[PDB]
Amino acid sequence: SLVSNAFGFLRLPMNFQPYDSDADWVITGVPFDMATSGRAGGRHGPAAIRQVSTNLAWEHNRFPWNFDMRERLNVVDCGDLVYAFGDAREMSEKLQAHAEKLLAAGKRMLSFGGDHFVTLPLLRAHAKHFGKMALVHFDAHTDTYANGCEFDHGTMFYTAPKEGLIDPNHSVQIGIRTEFDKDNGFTVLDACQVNDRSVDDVIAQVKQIVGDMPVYLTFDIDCLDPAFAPGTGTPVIGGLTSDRAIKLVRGLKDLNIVGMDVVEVAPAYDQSEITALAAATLALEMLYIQAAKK
Amino acid sequence: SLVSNAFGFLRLPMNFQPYDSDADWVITGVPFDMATSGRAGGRHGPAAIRQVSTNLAWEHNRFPWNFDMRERLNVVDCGDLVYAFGDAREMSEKLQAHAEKLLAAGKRMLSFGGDHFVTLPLLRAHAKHFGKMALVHFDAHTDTYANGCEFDHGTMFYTAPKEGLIDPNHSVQIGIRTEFDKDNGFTVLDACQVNDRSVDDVIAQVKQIVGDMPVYLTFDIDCLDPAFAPGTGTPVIGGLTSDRAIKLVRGLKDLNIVGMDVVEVAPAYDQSEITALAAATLALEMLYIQAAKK
Amino acid sequence: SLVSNAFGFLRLPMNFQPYDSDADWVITGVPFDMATSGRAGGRHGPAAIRQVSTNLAWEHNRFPWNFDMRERLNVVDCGDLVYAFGDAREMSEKLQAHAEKLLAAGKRMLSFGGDHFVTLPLLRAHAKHFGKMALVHFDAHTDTYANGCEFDHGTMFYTAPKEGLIDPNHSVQIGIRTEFDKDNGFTVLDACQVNDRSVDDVIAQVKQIVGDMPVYLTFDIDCLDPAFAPGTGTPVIGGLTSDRAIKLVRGLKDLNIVGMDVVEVAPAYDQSEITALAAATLALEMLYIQAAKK
Amino acid sequence: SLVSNAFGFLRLPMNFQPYDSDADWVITGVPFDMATSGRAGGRHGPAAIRQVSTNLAWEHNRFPWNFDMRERLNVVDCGDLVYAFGDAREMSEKLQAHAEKLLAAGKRMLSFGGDHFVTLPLLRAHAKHFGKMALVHFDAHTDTYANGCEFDHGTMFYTAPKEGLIDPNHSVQIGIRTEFDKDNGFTVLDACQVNDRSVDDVIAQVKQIVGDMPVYLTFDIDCLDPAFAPGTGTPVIGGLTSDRAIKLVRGLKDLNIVGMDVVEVAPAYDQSEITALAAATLALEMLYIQAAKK
Amino acid sequence: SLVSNAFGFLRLPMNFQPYDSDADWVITGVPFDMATSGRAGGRHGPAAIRQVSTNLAWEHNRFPWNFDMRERLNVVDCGDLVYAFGDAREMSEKLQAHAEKLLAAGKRMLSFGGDHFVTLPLLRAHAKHFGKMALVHFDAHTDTYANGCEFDHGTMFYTAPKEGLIDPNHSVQIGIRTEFDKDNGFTVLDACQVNDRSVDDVIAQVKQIVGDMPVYLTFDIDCLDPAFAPGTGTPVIGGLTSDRAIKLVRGLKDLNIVGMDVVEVAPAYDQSEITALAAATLALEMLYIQAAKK
Amino acid sequence: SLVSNAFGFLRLPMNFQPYDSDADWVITGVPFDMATSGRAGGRHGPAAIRQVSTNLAWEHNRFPWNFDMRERLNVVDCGDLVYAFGDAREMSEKLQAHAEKLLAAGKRMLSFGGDHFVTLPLLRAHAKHFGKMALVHFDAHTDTYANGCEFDHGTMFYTAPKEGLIDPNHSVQIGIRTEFDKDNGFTVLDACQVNDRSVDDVIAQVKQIVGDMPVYLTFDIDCLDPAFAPGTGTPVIGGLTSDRAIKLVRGLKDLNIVGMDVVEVAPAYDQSEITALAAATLALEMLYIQAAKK
Ligand SMILES: N=C(N)NCCCCN
Ligand SMILES: N=C(N)NCCCCN
Ligand SMILES: N=C(N)NCCCCN
Ligand SMILES: N=C(N)NCCCCN
Ligand SMILES: N=C(N)NCCCCN
Ligand SMILES: N=C(N)NCCCCN
Ligand SMILES: [Mn+2]
Ligand SMILES: [Mn+2]
Ligand SMILES: [Mn+2]
Ligand SMILES: [Mn+2]
Ligand SMILES: [Mn+2]
Ligand SMILES: [Mn+2]
Ligand SMILES: [Mn+2]
Ligand SMILES: [Mn+2]
Ligand SMILES: [Mn+2]
Ligand SMILES: [Mn+2]
Ligand SMILES: [Mn+2]
Ligand SMILES: [Mn+2]
Ligand SMILES: [Mn+2]
Ligand SMILES: [Mn+2]
Repeated sequence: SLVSNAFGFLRLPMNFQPYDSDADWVITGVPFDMATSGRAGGRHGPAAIRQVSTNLAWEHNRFPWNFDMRERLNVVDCGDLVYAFGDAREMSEKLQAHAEKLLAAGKRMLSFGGDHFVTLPLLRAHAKHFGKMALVHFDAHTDTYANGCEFDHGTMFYTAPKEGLIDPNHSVQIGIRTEFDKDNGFTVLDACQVNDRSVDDVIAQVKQIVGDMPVYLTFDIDCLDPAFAPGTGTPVIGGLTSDRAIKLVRGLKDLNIVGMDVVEVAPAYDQSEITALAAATLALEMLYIQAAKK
Repeated sequence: SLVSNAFGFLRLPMNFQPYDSDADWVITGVPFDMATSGRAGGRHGPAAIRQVSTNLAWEHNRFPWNFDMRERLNVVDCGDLVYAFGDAREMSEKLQAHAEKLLAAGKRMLSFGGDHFVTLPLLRAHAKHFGKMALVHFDAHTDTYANGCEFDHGTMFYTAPKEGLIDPNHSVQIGIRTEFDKDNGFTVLDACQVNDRSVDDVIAQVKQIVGDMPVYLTFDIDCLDPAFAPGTGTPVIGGLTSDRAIKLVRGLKDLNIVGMDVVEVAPAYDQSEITALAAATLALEMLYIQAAKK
Repeated sequence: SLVSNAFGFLRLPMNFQPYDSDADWVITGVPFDMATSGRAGGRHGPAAIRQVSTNLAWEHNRFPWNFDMRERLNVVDCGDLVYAFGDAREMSEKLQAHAEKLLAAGKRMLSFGGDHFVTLPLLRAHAKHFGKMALVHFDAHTDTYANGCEFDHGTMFYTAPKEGLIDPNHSVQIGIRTEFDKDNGFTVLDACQVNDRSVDDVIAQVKQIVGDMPVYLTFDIDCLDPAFAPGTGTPVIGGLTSDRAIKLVRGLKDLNIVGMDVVEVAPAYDQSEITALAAATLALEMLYIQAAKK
Repeated sequence: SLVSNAFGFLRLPMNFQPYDSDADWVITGVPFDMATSGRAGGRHGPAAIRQVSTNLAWEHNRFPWNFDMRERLNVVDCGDLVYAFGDAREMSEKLQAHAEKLLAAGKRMLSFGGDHFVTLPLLRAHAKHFGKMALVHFDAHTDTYANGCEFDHGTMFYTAPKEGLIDPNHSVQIGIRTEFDKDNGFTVLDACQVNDRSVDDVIAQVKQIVGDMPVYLTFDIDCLDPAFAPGTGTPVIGGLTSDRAIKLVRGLKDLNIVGMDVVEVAPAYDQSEITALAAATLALEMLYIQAAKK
Repeated sequence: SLVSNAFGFLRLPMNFQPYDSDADWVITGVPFDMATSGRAGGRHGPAAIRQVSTNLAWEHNRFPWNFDMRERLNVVDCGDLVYAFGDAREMSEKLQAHAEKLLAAGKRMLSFGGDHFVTLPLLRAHAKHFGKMALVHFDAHTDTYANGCEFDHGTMFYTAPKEGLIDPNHSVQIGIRTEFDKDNGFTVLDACQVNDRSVDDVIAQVKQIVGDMPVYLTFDIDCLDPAFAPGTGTPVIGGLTSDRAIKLVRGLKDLNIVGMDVVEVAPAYDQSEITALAAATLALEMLYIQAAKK
Repeated sequence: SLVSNAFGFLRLPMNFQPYDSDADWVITGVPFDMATSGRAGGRHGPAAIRQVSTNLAWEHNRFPWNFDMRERLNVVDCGDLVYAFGDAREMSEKLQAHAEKLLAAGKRMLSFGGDHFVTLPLLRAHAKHFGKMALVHFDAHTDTYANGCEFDHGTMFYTAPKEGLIDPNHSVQIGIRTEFDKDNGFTVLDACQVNDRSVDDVIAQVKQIVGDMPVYLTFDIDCLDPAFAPGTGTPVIGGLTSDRAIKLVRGLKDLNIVGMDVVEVAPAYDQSEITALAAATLALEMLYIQAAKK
């Protein structure tokens, strides 16, 4: 083989027909953006994450694991959703259709954004297959705005509870450091207390909030402090280090995580690919916690 | 005066109530953006142009003129349109209302984008006051797409002729170097021939196409080659130098230019403010050709 | 209102005649620079802070407060000092005159630099109205050089104690990580110990040093580690995180802070506006600790 | 189709098994680098060109052509050579093997570098299928060093004539502006005269030097002036504009060009993707001159 | 003196003939690079460190020391190794020869890379003069690859123990956060535990592993998290802060450190010189711990 | 020689005691800056030019010359003036003293700025040795301000004629594109006409203005368009290409040029070292036109 099908995330094989493949996990890129009050995310966050992820591919057993995820899980990259270039409605319809087809086939999904709005169609499809979920949500923002429209940025986790896709009472939002509503049922572990508490202390509280519910894990890269993730459309100071974030993600290993995504990487604002690298490393860690179960 | 009202473009006085002022020309910022197939323009193009324009303010008589524009014209900066943060429809309604109020009062407008879509509401208001206009359009793109919707990026100069706002047969598009429709009535002076012909030759042809019609002058900064204007959402190689562009704009002096704008400056892609500087210099040149008449 | 007077810091109203206004607090920009042994700060630090501060304006009650500062305090932005473009003497004379006029009128000041030298004229005016003050000083540098001239960079807090403007014995310098003089009366809480101690421990010591004296709060952004504040003229490694800095500023709430500034933001060295964002967030936090008293 | 095989250059279909496909032209990426006396090219030049090429894909008939290349030519992207990460010998052996297999199958090649050294293995394979070729070589450097080793950077066009792969007497080197050997048989059209002469004049001379020989076209992006192509390992001032370069490439339409490449794009030194964009546009123009024959 | 010999690191005197000088310590630059699977380091890491080090030179007694290193140690900068531009073998032969000549003369060495491969020739020369050493190694990578060739990147600390240059059983690797071999005798203090433990706790363990052996101290700047050191060829998230790193280096004061280096600064990926600044500050701290003994 | 005295511009030997050396030409760096109305130049322009100049050193006979300058001229680099870090008066006194000592010894000078103000002390020393000179001045600015003080930026060529150092009537200013005084005796060849006329036409006019007077050649890099020289404190659009500038400098070969400098390179605003590279190439061309006479 002089040229090869090893062109996707972590040099994994591409499969443009994933639904009836032998894959366990399928990576989908959704380079969807919408006009915001601040900067736009752009159309290259899936591409920047894939490109920088070659920094991680040489490790046979990614630190600190004692196995190779690739020998426990069959992971393929199906490329990008064609309708990510449509408006919020068109993108949502096609993404939910893509997701339902994969979940019905027994595949699970790691998806890369794109604006955080991509998580709402994913949650609609996941709720159909797995039932109402607990949300584990890393972000500087709660995204529970209740006064905007159905397709507005920052409203996904008002709509999701209203549609019964997630149980807010068993959901946790980690790293929040912008105005939020204390009485909507979500448990907000704000960045101030998360930076001051030990990882094990936070993880113990997350496990007790989530319980045994199926979990959708959604990681907005702007959860990280802008020193570690300058490449994002809506930065907020006082965030998490990449050390603390990856340790928190590893601590989620014993949860029943049924799907996950990483969103808001904005390459136009990245500095020496550090934001894309943090996103790729967190995404690989999400695959490792799944493979640790097998 | 220890602090002062000299905070706008070229340190000109700000006036947030311009409609009944003594101004001859009013500068308006429209930091409007929409989701595109490529990069987003962002919300700081008016701000970047204003900021860098201090490089030009120290010249009493801006080169190469033998007068000071500020002693012939009363120019104020009214800030930014509040609805530039709305969708294409909301922005258009408010911008056209703003423009009609200024033109009805006898003011004329230099406006800064923002996406090129801002020119369509401006043309609607200008046609009401001045009648059907000839368009002088600098761009790498013709923006005459006829198969998208009424608020889509790149459709403004299909809609404008259809609404009778401009006469395409007396309009000229300069710097085009992307696919265009040869039979829609616009005269396309593509960048290949514009770079090969003398300025006077091009200007003579523009004057004969435009004739004596009132002219709306719209300058997309991506008319300049990306070496001179890297800060734009839709770059295309093989463009104009800033030398040739400013010489072409100066050659328009004898036309009856009733309004003008400069659009598509994307500061997130700018390099050492050169794109914003070129936009500010072209905008100042547009004021000079007006003041040269007085 | 199609265009509006909401063009300043945090989109607050501009008022170019603040002295007899209804404002409680007035923001002044001083884009003053001087030749240094290292990099120059430039003339856009006030502008970069204002521009990025729109990221904070959408929060009605800025996290983590349970009120809106804008509903307790009348804050206006008076623009920039005209003489910030003069030499150190000319700038100082005009800034002190500006400040005395505001303080005599019962206004208080949040000022943005510009070089740290701007704090000396501010302290001269503040001492006249409030009496000798305790200085709370965040910096990597003590700025107590005693062998340079009266207008040299880095000498302000040798001159201030000599002129009786501050009491060094009740002043504290936080984040210092460059050579300093242990016996000049200032209490130096160096970055090594500040990074190792709890916030509450540091705050308790600051309160006991300062006591009940009126406090001038001056924040050099290079107090933050260059990972969080690369945009500064004189970076030093081993600094504070933005998390720790904002927590320290919040802990100053119960002090009698009569005036404050944020200096040394150098946009030419900024990376994705993170330094300007940290400066804008710290400045907003200073307004919140004032509004928390009302 | 919710996800698709449209992930390569210009969103063309990927085919990891191109040798027995229906393709007419096959794109291969060779992200090969070697230690140099100056900067290294890196491993992302194929990826940066592919990514930015989406700016060109929306044009059905790319300006200024009156047809769609994609409706005359079947072009696929086979990804990257696996051995581009080996040393100069390992890469050369695998690339020549890849190329021979494609040419023997009747495919033709557009290849992207990577260091310019990639052209030597390509020429070895092309000479086998097409016979000794005339080289049309755009570069600031002649790459005819005769005193280094067989795998050294900058020696390819000493070795190629010695191995009988090209006829130097019918080869032309365009844009040269570094020390060269006047008596080695190549015709050097240096950047000084190329910038001063008309395109048609240069093209007429190229046609007479090349005659009817089969042509290998190799474009080092550092032929362009660093204002247009800052993203390259070995910049030299006084180069070609992208306007002149694309016009020169279009003028080669009537030559018998049997293979072509674009090399030396160094994304770590690129500014707002302008170098990658120029490389992608030149590469698309090379496909258009081929499709213009059909 | 109108011009002066104060052109090297920290403005120290240059001496191009250091071997028979009065120097105690000699700084050597080795701008050596080799083709890697990731980015290349480049040829300006010695130059970038020297340039930014002027930020530290103004401190007479560098914080937090109570003496001036320059009054206890005679330090000169001998410039760069001429053969750093050769291949791994040529560079190694000349560097080891340079080092042996200095050590035989009673000088000690602070060296700047360049790729980490430069440490292997340095260790060969140091073992000859000081005997088998304990290695104190800061890195995200263990560089103990045992399946590559003798001159490959990342193999130095497989070869060194095999040649008896270091005792792996008394060596410690700090900050590791990539796949490593647990049973090769090195003690790996990975970044996860180093970030969670106190500095004194880590230092106590290092002292007990190293004992009284002579120590070679080698600092790969990619030990720091990419937020603090973006300018490096092989970044890995979850690293050390510059605060923790400098505190760890200061804690090594009581060890018998016979030579030291700082490697992998890649200026092409640096952001506002922060990586070069951290490297220069760590290097100055290494000189201070030596001067603290005198 | 394992390390070497080849650390200066073009890897030429450093000589910190140049006055009694065997040098014909001596390079001096003057990293002098002063507070301006725009950006500051900084303190690294000499260093950035030296660093990038290694791109030119490998050419034995620099293109397009048929000799090696280094075999006709003995050129050394004496480093930087120690007082460049003082104020305009202190710097001027020391620079003029440095220059007088070199010129009295029969050396000639190529100097690198630093602010353009450095040329005034150089002209004072040159007039003493060579007599009143003709100035050949490349710039976007005339620097003839007559209403500022004796040490202000932009006043040098008001003061120089007043002190009889240059004859304005035989001096020419090339590339001017900012407000200038038409009646002060200088001949202004503005960038508009210089870009439109042939090089030979401009050179013929320069030769006739200058005649046989001794010439001081001073090149402000902001003569180049900001696309080619973004790294400068005072950019102005519509400038010269680097092709045209180097051709103009080569055409000055037959003039009696007694000294020369290159100023205003501001590395903080440079993009991929292109401005420093253009400055280094122009400086090398100035040495070649001198060596062409021998
Ligand atoms: N939350 C954000 N990401 N941006 C600000 C928009 C305001 C929330 N409706
Ligand atoms: N024309 C542009 N600016 N972008 C590409 C969109 C395609 C035109 N409808
Ligand atoms: N302290 C600084 N900000 N810079 C260094 C100048 C030396 C103190 N006189
Ligand atoms: N030619 C280059 N690309 N670099 C300089 C190396 C010297 C030629 N042997
Ligand atoms: N370890 C590195 N620095 N890079 C990856 C190469 C793989 C180790 N042989
Ligand atoms: N000319 C400049 N370089 N800057 C503007 C200052 C105004 C001239 N006195
Ligand atoms: Mn979010
Ligand atoms: Mn968010
Ligand atoms: Mn347009
Ligand atoms: Mn356009
Ligand atoms: Mn300070
Ligand atoms: Mn400071
Ligand atoms: Mn080449
Ligand atoms: Mn080349
Ligand atoms: Mn840049
Ligand atoms: Mn290493
Ligand atoms: Mn490493
Ligand atoms: Mn950057
Ligand atoms: Mn000048
Ligand atoms: Mn100038």
